[PDB]
Amino acid sequence: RTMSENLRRNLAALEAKISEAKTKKNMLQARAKAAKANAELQQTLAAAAAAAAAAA
Amino acid sequence: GLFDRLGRVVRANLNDLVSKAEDPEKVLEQAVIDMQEDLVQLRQAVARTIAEEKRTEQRLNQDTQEAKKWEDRAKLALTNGEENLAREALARKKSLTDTAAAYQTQLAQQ
Amino acid sequence: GLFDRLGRVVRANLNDLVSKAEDPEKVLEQAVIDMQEDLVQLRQAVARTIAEEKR
Repeated sequence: RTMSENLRRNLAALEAKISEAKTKKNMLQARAKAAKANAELQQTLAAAAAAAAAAA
Repeated sequence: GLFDRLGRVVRANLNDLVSKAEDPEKVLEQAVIDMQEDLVQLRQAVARTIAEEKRTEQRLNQDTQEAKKWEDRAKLALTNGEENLAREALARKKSLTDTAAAYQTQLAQQ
Repeated sequence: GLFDRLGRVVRANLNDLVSKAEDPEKVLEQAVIDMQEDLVQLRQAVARTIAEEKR
């Protein structure tokens, strides 16, 4: 009964950090979609400037 | 370097040799075709970034109102004297106020 | 780039080669047919959005 107190605290400390992890997951998955959309845009502007149709 | 200078000579001849293959009548309308479809590609990519500015503003409005729920529950715990449970609610709140500050920074930049 | 410049040359020849296959007499009435049925497709899609404002 001195062990079950230790385990019973360790069990609650785990679920506390699952809750934090799950809130951060949402914010990170948002940032990864935004960054990937901007990468495709900046690649499009480069290829346009490389064709330079207005110089021809 | 000497081999830079030779390189720039031989590279310039080849570029001139192409330039006199360009028929003004055919290439001048193809250039406008290319420049038009470039705008079709660009407009798709822009709209795809607008969709996400719209979408982070929703997430911000959830996590500001979800943190109010956990603040109210912490006060309810302290009026019931259950101070160990009040700490748990405050830990849930802090993680929400820290991520909401990231959405504010992201959204103003977008 | 050099291969952009070659590409725009070879692409422009092919587009001109098509352009002189277009008979003015046949294509000029087909263009109006296409533009008419485009309106039939468009009107169906619009009405389908009106149904939901109503709803």
